[PDB]
Amino acid sequence: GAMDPEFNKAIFTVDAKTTEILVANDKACGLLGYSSQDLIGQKLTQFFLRSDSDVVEALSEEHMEADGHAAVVFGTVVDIISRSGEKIPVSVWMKRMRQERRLCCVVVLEPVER
Repeated sequence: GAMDPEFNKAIFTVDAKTTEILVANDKACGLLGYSSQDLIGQKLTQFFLRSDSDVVEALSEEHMEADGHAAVVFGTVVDIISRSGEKIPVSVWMKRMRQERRLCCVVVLEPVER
């Protein structure tokens, strides 16, 4: 409890095909305000930079979406928003690291200067 992996490691495990957050730990959940049983079935992006459109866009081709844009991005230090709304800038990095037998997309949110 003096680093990050146990301090407040925002770990969101999802599928790479359609996403859908499989489960989340007591750290990541703490970051926003969900949990493996409170955010499951939905998409992490729903609780990041605009829960209306941006979520459905960033979940597509990913990256800038338009290559060289700042409209919808979810794989870099961006400004996210929690269920309660905090619009706090954090670092986001999505990558397929698997977890069982399917390419599992993982996202780790790290508070800036925190």
